[PDB]
Amino acid sequence: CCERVVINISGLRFETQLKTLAQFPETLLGDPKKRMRYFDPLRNEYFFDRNRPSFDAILYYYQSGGRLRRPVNVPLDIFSEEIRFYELGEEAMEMFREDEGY
Amino acid sequence: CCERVVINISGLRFETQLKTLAQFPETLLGDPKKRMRYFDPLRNEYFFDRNRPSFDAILYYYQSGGRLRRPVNVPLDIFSEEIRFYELGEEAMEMFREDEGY
Amino acid sequence: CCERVVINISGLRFETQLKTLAQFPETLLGDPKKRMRYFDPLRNEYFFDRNRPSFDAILYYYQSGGRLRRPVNVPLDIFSEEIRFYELGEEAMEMFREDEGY
Amino acid sequence: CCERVVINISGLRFETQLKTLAQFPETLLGDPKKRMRYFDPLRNEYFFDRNRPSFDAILYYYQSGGRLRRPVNVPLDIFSEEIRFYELGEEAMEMFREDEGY
Amino acid sequence: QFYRNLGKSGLRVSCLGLGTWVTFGGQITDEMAEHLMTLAYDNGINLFDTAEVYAAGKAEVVLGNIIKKKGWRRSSLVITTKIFWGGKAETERGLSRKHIIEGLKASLERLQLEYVDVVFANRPDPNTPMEETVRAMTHVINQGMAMYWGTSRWSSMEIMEAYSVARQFNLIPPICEQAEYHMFQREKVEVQLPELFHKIGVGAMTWSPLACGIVSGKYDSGIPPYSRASLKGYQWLKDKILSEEGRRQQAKLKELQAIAERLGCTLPQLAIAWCLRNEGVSSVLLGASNAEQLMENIGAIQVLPKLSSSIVHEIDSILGNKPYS
Amino acid sequence: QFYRNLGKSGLRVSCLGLGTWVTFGGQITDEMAEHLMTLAYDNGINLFDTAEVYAAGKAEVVLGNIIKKKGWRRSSLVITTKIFWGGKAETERGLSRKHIIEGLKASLERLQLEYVDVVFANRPDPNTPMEETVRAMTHVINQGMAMYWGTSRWSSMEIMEAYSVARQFNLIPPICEQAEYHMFQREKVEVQLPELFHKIGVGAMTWSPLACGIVSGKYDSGIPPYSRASLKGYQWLKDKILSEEGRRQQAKLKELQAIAERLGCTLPQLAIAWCLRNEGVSSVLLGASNAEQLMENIGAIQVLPKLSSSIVHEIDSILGNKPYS
Amino acid sequence: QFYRNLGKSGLRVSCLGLGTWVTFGGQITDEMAEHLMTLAYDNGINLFDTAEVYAAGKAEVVLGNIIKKKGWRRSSLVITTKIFWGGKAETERGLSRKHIIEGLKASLERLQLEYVDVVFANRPDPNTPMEETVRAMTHVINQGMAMYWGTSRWSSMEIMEAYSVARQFNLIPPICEQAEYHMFQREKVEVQLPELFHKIGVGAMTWSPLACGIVSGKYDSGIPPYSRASLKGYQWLKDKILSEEGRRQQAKLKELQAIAERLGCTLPQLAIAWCLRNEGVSSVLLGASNAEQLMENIGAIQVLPKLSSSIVHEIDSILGNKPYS
Amino acid sequence: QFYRNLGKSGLRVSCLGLGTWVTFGGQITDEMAEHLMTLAYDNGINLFDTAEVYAAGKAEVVLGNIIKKKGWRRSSLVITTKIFWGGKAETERGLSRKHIIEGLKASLERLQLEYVDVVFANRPDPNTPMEETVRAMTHVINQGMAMYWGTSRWSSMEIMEAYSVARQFNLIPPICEQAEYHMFQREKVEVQLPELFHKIGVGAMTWSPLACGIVSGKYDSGIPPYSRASLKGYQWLKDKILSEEGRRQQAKLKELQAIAERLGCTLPQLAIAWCLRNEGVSSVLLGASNAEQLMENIGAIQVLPKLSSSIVHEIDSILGNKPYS
Ligand SMILES: NC(=O)c1ccc[n+]([C@@H]2O[C@H](COP(=O)([O-])OP(=O)(O)OC[C@H]3O[C@@H](n4cnc5c(N)ncnc54)[C@H](OP(=O)(O)O)[C@@H]3O)[C@@H](O)[C@H]2O)c1
Ligand SMILES: NC(=O)c1ccc[n+]([C@@H]2O[C@H](COP(=O)([O-])OP(=O)(O)OC[C@H]3O[C@@H](n4cnc5c(N)ncnc54)[C@H](OP(=O)(O)O)[C@@H]3O)[C@@H](O)[C@H]2O)c1
Ligand SMILES: NC(=O)c1ccc[n+]([C@@H]2O[C@H](COP(=O)([O-])OP(=O)(O)OC[C@H]3O[C@@H](n4cnc5c(N)ncnc54)[C@H](OP(=O)(O)O)[C@@H]3O)[C@@H](O)[C@H]2O)c1
Ligand SMILES: NC(=O)c1ccc[n+]([C@@H]2O[C@H](COP(=O)([O-])OP(=O)(O)OC[C@H]3O[C@@H](n4cnc5c(N)ncnc54)[C@H](OP(=O)(O)O)[C@@H]3O)[C@@H](O)[C@H]2O)c1
Repeated sequence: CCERVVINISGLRFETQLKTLAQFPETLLGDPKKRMRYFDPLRNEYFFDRNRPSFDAILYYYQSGGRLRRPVNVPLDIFSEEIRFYELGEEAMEMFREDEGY
Repeated sequence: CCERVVINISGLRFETQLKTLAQFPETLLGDPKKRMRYFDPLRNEYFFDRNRPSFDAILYYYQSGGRLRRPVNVPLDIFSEEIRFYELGEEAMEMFREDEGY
Repeated sequence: CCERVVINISGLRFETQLKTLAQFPETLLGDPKKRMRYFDPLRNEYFFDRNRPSFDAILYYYQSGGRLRRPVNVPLDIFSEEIRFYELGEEAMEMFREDEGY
Repeated sequence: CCERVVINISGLRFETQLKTLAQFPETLLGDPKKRMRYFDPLRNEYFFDRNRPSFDAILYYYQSGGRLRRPVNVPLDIFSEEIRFYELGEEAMEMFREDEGY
Repeated sequence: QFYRNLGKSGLRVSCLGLGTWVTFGGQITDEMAEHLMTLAYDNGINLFDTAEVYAAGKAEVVLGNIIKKKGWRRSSLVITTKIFWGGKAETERGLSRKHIIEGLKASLERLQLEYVDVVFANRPDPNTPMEETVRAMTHVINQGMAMYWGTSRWSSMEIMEAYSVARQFNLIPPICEQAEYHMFQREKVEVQLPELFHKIGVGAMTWSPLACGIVSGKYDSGIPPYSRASLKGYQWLKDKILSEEGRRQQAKLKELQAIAERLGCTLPQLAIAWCLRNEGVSSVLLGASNAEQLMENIGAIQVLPKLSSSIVHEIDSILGNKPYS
Repeated sequence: QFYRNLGKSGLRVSCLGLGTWVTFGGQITDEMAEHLMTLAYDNGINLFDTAEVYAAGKAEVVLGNIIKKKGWRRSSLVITTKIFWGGKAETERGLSRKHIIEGLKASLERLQLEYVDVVFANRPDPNTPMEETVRAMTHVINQGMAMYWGTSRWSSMEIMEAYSVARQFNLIPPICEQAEYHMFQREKVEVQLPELFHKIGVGAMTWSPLACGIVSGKYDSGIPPYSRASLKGYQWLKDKILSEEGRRQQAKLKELQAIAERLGCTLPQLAIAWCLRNEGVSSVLLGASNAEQLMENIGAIQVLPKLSSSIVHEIDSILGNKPYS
Repeated sequence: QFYRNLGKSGLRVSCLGLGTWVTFGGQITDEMAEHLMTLAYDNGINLFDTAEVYAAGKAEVVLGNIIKKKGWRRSSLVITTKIFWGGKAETERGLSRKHIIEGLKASLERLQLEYVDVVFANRPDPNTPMEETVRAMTHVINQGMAMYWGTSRWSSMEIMEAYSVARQFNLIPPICEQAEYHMFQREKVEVQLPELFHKIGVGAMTWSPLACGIVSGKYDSGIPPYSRASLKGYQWLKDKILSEEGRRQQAKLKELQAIAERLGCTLPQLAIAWCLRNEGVSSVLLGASNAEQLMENIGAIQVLPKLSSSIVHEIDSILGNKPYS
Repeated sequence: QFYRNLGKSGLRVSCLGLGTWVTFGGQITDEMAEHLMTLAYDNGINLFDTAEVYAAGKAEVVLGNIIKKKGWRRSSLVITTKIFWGGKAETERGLSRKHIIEGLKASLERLQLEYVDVVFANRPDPNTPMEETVRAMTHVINQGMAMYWGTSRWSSMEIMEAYSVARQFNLIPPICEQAEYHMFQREKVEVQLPELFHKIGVGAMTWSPLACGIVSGKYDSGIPPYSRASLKGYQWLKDKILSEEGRRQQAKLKELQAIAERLGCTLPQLAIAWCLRNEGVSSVLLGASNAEQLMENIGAIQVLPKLSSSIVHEIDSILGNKPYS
């Protein structure tokens, strides 16, 4: 709820409440056992050495509640390998490709 | 005037003077009673767990004095639900749609 | 030279060496008497409550040595009112409009 | 291995693991003797007073393992002078121009 | 509940405090000063406010000898002090780093204490940066000379500036605010202070609930002998009562005699329980010159359940000075 | 190995600790208290836990006279204390900055020590910000009154809140956690605590391994004389044993008599080595009223190699209370 | 106004200060040193500058015995010291952490003080990082050995470097700057210093307003006996006066005799009120060897209303050395 | 330049230091220990390295009585200590916050010093976080027990980890590094340490330049009596000399006799000036058991201009162990 989780994507910091990420319990950011290995205890943050412009669409997936879409500057090969890492499911991947038309 | 207000939009920090936000007293960022519930006392900032690229056009609405326009990477369904949150009025919404053509 | 100057554009921080800004002594960022009124002594930085995406093209004007160009997401009315503030001259404004075609 | 290298590109932070940059030992960010002259010891970071949007494509070259591509807002004259600085080779430059079509 | 927090802080103070302004070290004797604190400490008051400017430092000496004589635990008391005026020299005034460290070290030798709890900046200093004040207040807390710090008579922009510097430099923000609040002074504690409390967590410790004795109603027949208006050097209080704005206030206090008669209370008990009627005011600093006045004013806690919403509406029609936000 | 780290910290404590609750300064004499610590310190125990609330502060006095007289190096001991209740005054309770600094300075004069190692917040304080607690705990560490600090009985959300304030303000995070862990209290140390240990590095120093003497099995024939349930002011323990939920637990302990007979051990030695069977629990605070009990409970270290996986599966079928994640 | 702030800081100093260089502990006796400070302190001067290098540390001893003998309040004085030279050993020079902490502690035992107000770095140290100097200056302020710190003879780039380390590491920036400023040395305080004052808030405390006695005009007929140029080890001042660049300066001082005759003043009073004519200079460190010189130089405050814009234009045509920005 | 900085720090140390390992408090008497330090301090050596593990703490006692007897200024000396081992207890080892604060406070009572210049972590601690070590080393510097801190035998990843914690938490980074460097141990100081010097500013204070006396050449005819290899408990040095890898080294030292004969020097003077031939090594810790050895080894500064580039090329062909980057 009130607790805010700082997620650091290669030096870019995103801060969101814990009850936003816990809306989707089977993803990598929703399951605390999965994201436990990315925690930086000296900085109190989750560090992902991953693609930087992909994560704003991954973050707004949790905030809007399931409305993800590809950013305009991120290609389809890069962004589809980010949905598989962040584990947004076999279900929200099919809604992604139909919007895409693939 | 001199006082600067730090507004944190999901980890992205925007700093502006207080006399910029107080130019428009009926919005969410202009009325101190409305934005009181978003204040983070420990960090001395206003935290909004909202859309990140929408707020640069919302911030430049206050700086330019009423000239808002949609960013090129933010769709019309996302950005119109941000003008309703930040409470920019029924008056600056109609000037937005005419530029838009809606 | 070695000294670095932190310029804060509405919460976005740009750090550059002092011998980069001092390459152009008649602009607002090159003349120390002009930029004296924007200095924040408690944070050791220059704070400009101005447009945010315009300044990356203004910063790379000093780094490249005179090669400025408009960013793709910043319109011509917004970006031309930033060249007049940062005082890049009557000479580098004419090289801007010819590239533009104005 | 777990050590993280913070790279500062004109005020924009780009934290990365050391075993990511050490994947390519002949570049400027892979050879510790080459990047030694850019280290800021008071801040524990590498400071480059260079172009800002070019480096996200340079950073994702090391993370993906050799897949670089030009960002959409960075022109071909600006971005090609960044590959020569970061010393990504005569070999990954030829793979860049063929994708480009040059 | 009689004990309440001071702001958002963990410091539990009583809802009535005792102040050493004028009466201690000045007006009344050392033996009566020993008797008033024993009467206050046995009624549950733990808040004892003094300053270095009071009686040229003699008010802290009287307070200091009572805690040693009575053998009170320092843990059970909340001793607060105020630091702005140290003496005649130019370096002995203000909120500079030199005077906050010297003036508090000088007050801790008159009080004979190892620490005070809340040190107050007694008024704002325009000739000092706010960084220097907040660093010097943080310094005397980390040295252990004080636990908390607060501000007295600082506008809410100066309190919000002080708070901002403490978050910038990882210093200690103030917890408290002393503001004048009685029936004839309502603008700061009802408008400005409430906003601060919900935002950053600063409470109010309001002083002079009877307006130096005016709202007690004793001055309706002129100036009685042996009251504060007849003391030496207090012509500003006699000019305040006898002026035409001060003669009008006594015409309102006779209208408040009827409301205090409808309750069981008196007019000093009404004027104190009116100050405690909100959750924003964290304490009230009394003033008492004898044992009948202090026993009367501690009886104002019983009047606080008697104030309904309707009596608060009735008093504000008599006062006619309710502030607008 | 008998010595193990406390959390991720460098503080090496023994796997069995001795507590001064009830016995020291209360139940047993000063001469038996001198004999139990010499028996514990000669068996390798360096962890000696006390509090200021125990015996109205008399338990720290007994511990304090034992370390002075024996002449035990302070370097070889790990002395821990707990600070929540100081006395009757309203300012003498809680985790405010006033009470953490005063209550630890008051405990260091009864213990006659220059510093304790770990100061514990004995319970959480809802009337205090977490910034004020973490700044006051950092203050007494930087003054040198304590080396480490921990929390007792805090929800893992309160521990994670106190951790995030220490990283925000560059303060010192807690290293430890005291939680009740025996065969009849498993929810916090097996579910909540393990998550904290791998994330931020907080270990558990579990207290009451025999549930105030219940799991020793002595209460199966009623209430024996001169045990803790028959002491004055401990009716809450007699109501716990004689109730129908407490009579059911004694029916489980007779089933544990057969498992303790299959090993060489007894039932107190089984109930302690069961608490040390995981890597998350960093220590166990014993309680002992005489020299036969303490010699028995230190014999539970050698029973810890005897516990296989199968006996752990066998006890949990008898207990029937294994928590689910 | 006679008292003015030191930079932007809250430290209120007088516009004339007294320095212990040469005269104290060296040239003049201890009894005359007691008489000059009583004459200065009774005229409102609170600024008394010394150093550890002066008279091999004997100048701080003389100053130290006067404050104890006169019984002056430490609160009313502003004592400043300089710490760059300690002795013959290699570890006794520089601005290292060893010498700042070690050096200041040695000066506080000769001055017999608990603290000085402003400790100055007497010259820059190329063999030390600026982090080590700013951390060591912050250390002696947080220990309470000093209130403020400043720098002497530092290039405005070195002052701006020391400022940017203090904001980086949350340390304490310097408040002051001692720079030589008389009629024949104008480049730093009129060009470099003003920029610093409006940017970061560093004031100037200028020393040698009479250029070691040259601008007093006493050296026009050669070298008078019992002046500073005839003292032992001051051949550098005799070589400065008698050289052809120094003989030209005396030809300008005869032209300044006519301007000092048009006013009521003398030439030392003119040369001091010329240094105070701007708002950037926060103080002027006098030097006086007897009571007639000090009474003369404190009479330069009266000449400061007499300087109009036109006399400032007239002197600068005689001097012919106005710097260009 | 006899005096050189220690890393980038402002601490000026001499190029030769005196160590108290084995000799002081062990091998040689207290009267010879007084004579060696007077011979060293009169030749300009200010660096005197000791540890708490040496002679079970008796080596610091001997050093402590010499500084009090000779009346040396503490300002002129650089005293360094090492804190890894304190005794037999489990809490008396490691780099925990408990042992760094206790072990340095225990060493300052044997040395009879107020403070020490550099405190050295004598070896790395795998059972302690680096945050706890850097916070405890920062703590004893801010309390004034030490000025600087360094590390001993820490790999360059552990030094770079300790540096990145100090910038993260605004702590104090180490300035120094003690690494073994002689003709038969070259890998750390020529490859790993030079990289760290130019990056973060850590210098090397190399110990054992003669490899516990091997490179002096005295062991070529077996084991001479009254040397270190024949002392009690030093069988590891006799096993090192008499082994087949240690017999091969003596065959190289006879080839170095010809190079030491071409210069005026001896083989101990050659083996020390070879260690000072680079700018990375900031000091060399000697060892001396009598006054002829120490007078011989201080004569190695004169041999340092005699080493050209060609003799450095000639020795490395004899040694045959030059590391590759
Ligand atoms: N700037 C600041 O922070 C500040 C400034 C002023 C005061 N304070 C604090 O507030 C306290 C003073 O409040 P105050 O004394 O000024 O106003 P009160 O309203 O606190 O004044 C009480 C005085 O008025 C008279 N009085 C009180 N109760 C009475 C009763 N029931 N019947 C008849 N007379 C009564 C008393 O006798 P007399 O009429 O004979 O005197 C008494 O001396 C001080 O102790 C001080 O610590 C703070
Ligand atoms: N909030 C907190 O942090 C907290 C709260 C409570 C305790 N603690 C710590 O934990 C310690 C107490 O643990 P505890 O004493 O409550 O439970 P135990 O389970 O530690 O209780 C031991 C007590 O039960 C009886 N007993 C122990 N071993 C026995 C044996 N082998 N045979 C027969 N009887 C035996 C003893 O004699 P009797 O039956 O005659 O008494 C003894 O007094 C204290 O020292 C305290 O420091 C911490
Ligand atoms: N690096 C630094 O920070 C630094 C360096 C130097 C000085 N200072 C400070 O500045 C102070 C010294 O200033 P200063 O003494 O060098 O130059 P002044 O210009 O301050 O020198 C005054 C000296 O010149 C002569 N003099 C002064 N007034 C006179 C008058 N009205 N008539 C005739 N002779 C007069 C005096 O007698 P005599 O001619 O007989 O001597 C006196 O000893 C020191 O106290 C020191 O604290 C600081
Ligand atoms: N971990 C650490 O940080 C660490 C570890 C060890 C030492 N250290 C420091 O380094 C110092 C020790 O260096 P070291 O003593 O081990 O190696 P050296 O190379 O410093 O050893 C000198 C010893 O070898 C012999 N020797 C020296 N010069 C000689 C000469 N000219 N001719 C003949 N023999 C000579 C001496 O007599 P003998 O042969 O009769 O003994 C002497 O006792 C200690 O004082 C200690 O403080 C630090």
